[PDB]
Amino acid sequence: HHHTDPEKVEMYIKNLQDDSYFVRRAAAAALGKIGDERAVEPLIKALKDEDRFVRSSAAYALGEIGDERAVEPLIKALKDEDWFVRRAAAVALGEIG
Amino acid sequence: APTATVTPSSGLSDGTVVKVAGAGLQAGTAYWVAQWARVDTGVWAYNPADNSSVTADANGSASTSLTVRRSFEGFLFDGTRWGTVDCTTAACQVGLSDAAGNGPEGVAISF
Repeated sequence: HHHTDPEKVEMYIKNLQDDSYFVRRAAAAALGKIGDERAVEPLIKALKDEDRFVRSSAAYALGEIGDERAVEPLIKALKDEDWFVRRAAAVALGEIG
Repeated sequence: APTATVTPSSGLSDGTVVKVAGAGLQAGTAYWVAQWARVDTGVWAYNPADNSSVTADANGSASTSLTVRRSFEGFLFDGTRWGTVDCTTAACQVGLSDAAGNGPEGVAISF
């Protein structure tokens, strides 16, 4: 629950689709910080990103948000090929219950 | 030997727009321009809010503007929330980095 400019949230949401994994990862981290529920569905799509640090960052953000919608996608990410992504998912699930 | 410039680099305020310049970079390569800080031994946190990807020209140079923060909520490589970074005490710099890891040495910024 943070009073954030909605135009800023839309921007970080568009950034999850950028060419630079750096931009996508940054956007995912920033969305968790903001803690808005509108970022839930676009962040769920990012849990399937080609970059291991984007997927984990999106998983940390989703846990920070605390939305139940992310439960099914986070359980899927718990079976992710990458160790950091699996650790992120485990933590995010614990930040919900 | 790629280099980096930050104009201005000293006496900054929270919200100051700085000119981030890279020279001697690899042509056509993307570089993430971000405010970083060494918050602990081997720990680097980035400001996820103000950052841009600039692509180097044929001459190996790139230029962008950056909004610097005195205080920011810091993140690690994997999207882990570190916590609040205060640049009055923490060693804050601006960095240009390619997908590899390379690029110039970060330019120290003081408030």
